[PDB]
Amino acid sequence: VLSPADKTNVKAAWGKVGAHAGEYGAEALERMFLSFPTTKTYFPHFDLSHGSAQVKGHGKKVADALTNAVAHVDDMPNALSALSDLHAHKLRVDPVNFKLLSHCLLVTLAAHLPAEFTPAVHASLDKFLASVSTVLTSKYR
Amino acid sequence: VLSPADKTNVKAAWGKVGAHAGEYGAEALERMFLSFPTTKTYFPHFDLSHGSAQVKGHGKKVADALTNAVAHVDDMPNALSALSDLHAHKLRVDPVNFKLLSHCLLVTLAAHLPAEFTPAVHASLDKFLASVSTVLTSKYR
Amino acid sequence: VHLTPEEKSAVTALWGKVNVDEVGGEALGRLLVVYPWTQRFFESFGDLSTPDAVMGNPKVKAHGKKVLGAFSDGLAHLDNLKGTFATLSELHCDKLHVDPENFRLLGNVLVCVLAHHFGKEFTPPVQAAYQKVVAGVANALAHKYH
Amino acid sequence: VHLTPEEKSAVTALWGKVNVDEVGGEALGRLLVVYPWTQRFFESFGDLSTPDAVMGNPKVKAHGKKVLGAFSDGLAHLDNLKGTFATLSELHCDKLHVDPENFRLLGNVLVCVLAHHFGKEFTPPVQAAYQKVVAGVANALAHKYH
Ligand code: HNI
Ligand code: HNI
Ligand code: HNI
Ligand code: HNI
Repeated sequence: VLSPADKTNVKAAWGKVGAHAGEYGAEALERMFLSFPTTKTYFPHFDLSHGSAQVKGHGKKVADALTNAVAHVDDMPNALSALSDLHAHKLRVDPVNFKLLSHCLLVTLAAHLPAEFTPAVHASLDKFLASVSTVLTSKYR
Repeated sequence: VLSPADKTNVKAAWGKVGAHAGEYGAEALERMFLSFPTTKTYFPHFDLSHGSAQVKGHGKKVADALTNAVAHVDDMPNALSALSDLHAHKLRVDPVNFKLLSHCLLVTLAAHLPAEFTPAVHASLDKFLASVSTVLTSKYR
Repeated sequence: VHLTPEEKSAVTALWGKVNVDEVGGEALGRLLVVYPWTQRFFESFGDLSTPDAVMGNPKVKAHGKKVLGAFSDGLAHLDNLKGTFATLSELHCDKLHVDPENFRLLGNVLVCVLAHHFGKEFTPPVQAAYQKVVAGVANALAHKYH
Repeated sequence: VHLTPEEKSAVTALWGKVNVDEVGGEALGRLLVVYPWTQRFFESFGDLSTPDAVMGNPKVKAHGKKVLGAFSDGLAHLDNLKGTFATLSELHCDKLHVDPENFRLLGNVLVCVLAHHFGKEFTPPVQAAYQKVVAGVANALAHKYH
């Protein structure tokens, strides 16, 4: 469960991220594709070339979904309902990959937030991303 | 989430286990220790070899907890509240191991329930054991 | 990752009693029922809407034969699973785009199917040997991903 | 894993700039903070009541330094990680009873710490090389478990 302290940590951290969110989303995807090449099996239809505009576009979509999740951290299952439907019924990414992307988002945030990425915020961010992942896989079966 | 059919399936299958619950719990634990030796790291004080009184005793406890969960299948977070406290604050078994025991419980049930372990019931039991596992790790952080 | 000579003998002994075509269809079917997101690779196979629709699906059954046929052939090469499955690894990555996690899921379902079929004969030590095998096969199939 | 010559070079180059003492203390500390159930192995380390107490704990810092020191030595055996960590593998299994999943958790925390310290210098390709390393080390430490 996201504690009141978690929610404040997440809101503050993502607030600092601001309009860099889309960029950081794309960076996290690139880190994921390089570090965990099996995740590319979900994007055979993508252009995965360096600096791919298609990957950048997708990074913005992922980031915008996270921004919305932060804004509705008290009620994420409802806020992410349509997206959860799409993941369960169409995308059907195996649940193990959400941990890989979450890790790469954490690494991205760490690399861009030298001051804000405290151990406590690190912990809260990890819980938040795990919670989002849980919602997105909640309707799988 | 467990569907109406899931709950019907779980109640029927676990009911058919009946008086064998403790026996099957111990067998599942043995299967886990043999198949996944890393799980033995949590029982350094146990005799873990076949015919172990400690494993038989622990199997009974695990099975009885599952029986309680089945009886309170729509309120497992509260029915298992004390147990999830113990896991989060004392036992602190890494979450990955719950999938290993769950798998071995399925194998045990499959080996003992030829008629009952249909594909649909297999699916429901897997969901049920994953739900119990989620409850038991829900207070970890 | 490797099995004792006692375990190798146990694997071979049990497998001699296995109808590979049948168990293949059963294992692939149960994969798609128990973990239904795995249906994402089989849109062309038709009706997958119910457990019976999956298990009795002729294309599921046919593919199960093929998959477990390759699995069966690999049991003759337990000392070199990575070599044995190298070209199938490359194919599942480059052409089929199958997340290797699916190989792990299938392995676990296969173990459940073996337990269901053999009952008490599928002893805890026999299971342990087969867990070594399915982990080895899944790791081998994952090995050439890039 | 198998590292390419290009990645072996990148790993060794970044590590030449690492303060193993600080990074070790930071890595072990954040493990205990982010995944607090891992505190189960360190009751004898005293005060682990709060994040600051964990991070500032002398025994946590000292142990982190020792652990990362062995990690550092392992980087001289990148093509034989299993060989060099064989002794410590057996130790963590039989004497310390540490679930190897913890090695993977520490590896990911270590990557986060490196990213936090090096910033943009911790590029996606550099991260990918270090993911191979921490996976290789975790697997090597797990390899002799029984
Ligand atoms: C490794 C695979 C993978 C993971 C872990 C993942 C995890 C996540 C997470 C986790 C925090 C979020 C917030 C998220 C958000 C999104 N994903 Ni993800 N997605 C993944 C692979 C995809 C794919 C593939 C698509 C379809 C993209 C396309 O354009 O075809 C996708 C599509 C989307 C969309 C677009 C929906 C739409 O167009 O209506 C959003 C938003 N996502 N994905
Ligand atoms: C791999 C490790 C592991 C797993 C996966 C696991 C998963 C589960 C599951 C999953 C379905 C259930 C229902 C369950 C139930 C129980 N466990 Ni588990 N436990 C595990 C390791 C333990 C250990 C260790 C103990 C302490 C036993 C002892 O006697 O010291 C324990 C104790 C218990 C007890 C006894 C509580 C008490 O004494 O008050 C119950 C009940 N459990 N455990
Ligand atoms: C859930 C997805 C999935 C899993 C778990 C899986 C697991 C396995 C395993 C594991 C033991 C083995 C040995 C195996 C072997 C094979 N698979 Ni897999 N495959 C999977 C998805 C496929 C798909 C998809 C195809 C192509 C099917 C088609 O439409 O022709 C395939 C095709 C094959 C073929 C035929 C190759 C060709 O067409 O040239 C073989 C042989 N395989 N598959
Ligand atoms: C979460 C727990 C945990 C993790 C992740 C971990 C990960 C690692 C890694 C990962 C790269 C390495 C290289 C490593 C190396 C070592 N560990 Ni770890 N160990 C862990 C739990 C321990 C414990 C517990 C001890 C003994 C404590 C003590 O008394 O010093 C230990 C002791 C050691 C020692 C000292 C051996 C001796 O005294 O002879 C070394 C060296 N290790 N540990």
